[PDB]
Amino acid sequence: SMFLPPPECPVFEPSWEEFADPFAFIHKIRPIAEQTGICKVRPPPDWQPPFACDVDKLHFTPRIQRLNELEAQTRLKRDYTLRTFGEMADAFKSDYFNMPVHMVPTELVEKEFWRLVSTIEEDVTVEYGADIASKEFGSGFPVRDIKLSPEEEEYLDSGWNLNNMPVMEQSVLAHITADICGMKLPWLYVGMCFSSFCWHIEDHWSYSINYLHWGEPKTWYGVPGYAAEQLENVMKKLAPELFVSQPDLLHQLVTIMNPNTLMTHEVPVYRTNQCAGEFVITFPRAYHSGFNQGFNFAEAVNFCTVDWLPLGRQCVEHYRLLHRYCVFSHDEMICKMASKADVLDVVVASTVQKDMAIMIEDEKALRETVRKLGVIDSERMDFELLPDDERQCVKCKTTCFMSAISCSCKPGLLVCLHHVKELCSCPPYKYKLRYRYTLDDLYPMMNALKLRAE
Ligand SMILES: NC(=S)Nc1ccncc1
Ligand SMILES: [Cl-]
Ligand SMILES: [Mn+2]
Ligand SMILES: [Zn+2]
Ligand SMILES: [Zn+2]
Repeated sequence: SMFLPPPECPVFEPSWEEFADPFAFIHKIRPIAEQTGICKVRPPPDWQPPFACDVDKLHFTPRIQRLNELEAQTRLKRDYTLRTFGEMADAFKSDYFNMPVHMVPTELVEKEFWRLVSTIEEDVTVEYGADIASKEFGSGFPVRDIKLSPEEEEYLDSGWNLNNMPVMEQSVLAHITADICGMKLPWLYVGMCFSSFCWHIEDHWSYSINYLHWGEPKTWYGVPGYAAEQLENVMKKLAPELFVSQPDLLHQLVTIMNPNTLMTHEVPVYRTNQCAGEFVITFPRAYHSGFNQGFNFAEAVNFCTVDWLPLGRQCVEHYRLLHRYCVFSHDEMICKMASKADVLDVVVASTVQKDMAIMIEDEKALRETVRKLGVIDSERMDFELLPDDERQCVKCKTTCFMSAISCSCKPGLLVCLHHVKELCSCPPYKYKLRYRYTLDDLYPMMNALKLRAE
């Protein structure tokens, strides 16, 4: 009546057999889970990775958070130990409800969360931790350095050890040579009661997977990928400020918003409570948000399967229309894989080949168009050697790799081939087409992929 909880998302309990290969399992559940945006995965009962750490030696810098619906917050980019944060967090929850923490029902924290973010006369602020792994604070999973016990070595090479799943081969994001620490390295999250993550989708519409190591549960809301734009239209009406253009990736604006508001406007929404030892997985372009029930510790990582490759291209196109910055060049990643075709998995090779074929036909068309605009001079250019901030289209901010237009009039500036009219005022004959590969270089790269795929 005040808050009507959305229906529960799917929950999976795979056998040890199904659980063996994470990528095969995810592909199996995909037709179900992609209809709901998020899903939960319960490992087999004995799969229990050793969590061990000293609570006094792990230090981190707290972030502070105000809890107001529709208020703008910026995406992440004093000092507590894990012990002193835990003491703060438990005392906060205990004093808020005048109860012992394990007696506060999850139903009630959820109802209360949505009450307090909507009421203007309540200025509740909370603190939390969010960072990628480092020397002061490292993965909750076992890693190779210090001598390990025989049980830790069981879990060293697991696919569900989230340090590994970046650099596995059923994935496509791992052969990216370009550093993208923000995207392919695990993030660590220390929660407390009501600390919250705003509605968002992952960069390049990737998957993500989140493991709760220990502590009180984490409440999630998710929207399936097909409803992404309905959600965005609802957000535009109620909070147009979050949609003002922004000069950086470090400046994206996000917000808290009641799922009942979305459901009233006919957006499908699902929920779950994630408990300790459980995985939540999010699918491409699935919006999600949530909040912590109490003191806890989670670890999460982005990833990309072969299924995702077409969506990845559509995402970069969508960023161009929006003038949004990219994290990496998609075409650069495709060509890097093509150049390693002999050592690729064969299903990977087949799917890359299909994306490459589309890339090449689009590039052919674009080059013909700029030639008819009077750009005649051309020269090969190794785009992958340029720092990213040195090869963005002046107009749409896309990261160039296949080709760009330059002019000696504006040294160092580039436009992609969609924005040739936007570089400067000189006539086209003064312009130059800079290209990574000729069409003749490209067709044999694709053929190598076809042979590997048979
Ligand atoms: N505190 C947490 S688990 N935050 C996030 C951030 C982004 N996506 C999912 C969870
Ligand atoms: Cl408030
Ligand atoms: Mn996320
Ligand atoms: Zn452009
Ligand atoms: Zn010029």
